[PDB]
Amino acid sequence: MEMEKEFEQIDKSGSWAAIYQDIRHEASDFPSRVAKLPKNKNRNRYRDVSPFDHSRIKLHQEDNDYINASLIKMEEAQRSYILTQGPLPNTVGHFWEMVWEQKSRGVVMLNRVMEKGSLKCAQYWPQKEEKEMIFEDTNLKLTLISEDIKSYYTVRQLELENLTTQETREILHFHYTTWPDFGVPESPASFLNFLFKVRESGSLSPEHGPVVVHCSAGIGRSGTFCLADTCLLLMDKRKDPSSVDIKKVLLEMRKFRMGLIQTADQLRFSYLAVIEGAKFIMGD
Ligand SMILES: CNCc1cccc(Cl)c1
Repeated sequence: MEMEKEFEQIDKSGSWAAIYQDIRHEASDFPSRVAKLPKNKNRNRYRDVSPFDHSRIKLHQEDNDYINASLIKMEEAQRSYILTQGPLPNTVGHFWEMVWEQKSRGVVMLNRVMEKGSLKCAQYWPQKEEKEMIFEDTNLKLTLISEDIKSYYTVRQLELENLTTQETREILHFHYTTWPDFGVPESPASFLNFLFKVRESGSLSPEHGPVVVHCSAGIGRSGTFCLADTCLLLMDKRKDPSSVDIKKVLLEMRKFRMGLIQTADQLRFSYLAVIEGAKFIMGD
């Protein structure tokens, strides 16, 4: 089945929870053996969210190459994303090592450091220009260059220096600051506005390494972001736009990381974003 009509039928039939459990049922299950090794226990924020072996990002070090991060490769859309958990106090150096080694231009952050009174990720970037961070385990320096605070999001320019070679690179930090503690946003307008800013910047384009996107577990809000981007890119591209099926795109993505889209509300929000997003692109 075009979608808006379909979205409207599910609504009157109120079957979002049913659609969603169907997706949960047919999703892929691939092994995650490296994530479960005892030497990695302190590298996983949540016991139940792990990268598959086959698609995990490997750090370039002999000691321990493990980070909780996955490469989602969308062959037809010609997009790659890295989806990862929010960094832990002991994996902040691993996080920036990955950014460096994978040649990423942008980091997308969809949570606040504290939510519902509890820490959701480490404070992994510097908050003042004159107070840089140094990650001694991986030999990296990170400096705040500028900050651009808007109503719904903040964009930061950062400088990442490899101390081993003194190469530097500009990294862009795209921080969506207004996702509610519970539920999903009422309208997708601000989230779409945020997504297009990230596109404009060049951070999603094939001349750079894959964008790194995270929330607390890296599957819920993060899944919403790459699902809405890939569906819109497929709808702009094909001969017949009505042949983009958001459930099939989601199942394809779930071959590369488990659990993408954590609730039926996130599933519904995701439809609204694509519909309204496809509405904007065509003027109507
Ligand atoms: C050239 N493609 C225009 C179009 C149609 C339907 C949806 C989108 Cl996003 C874009």
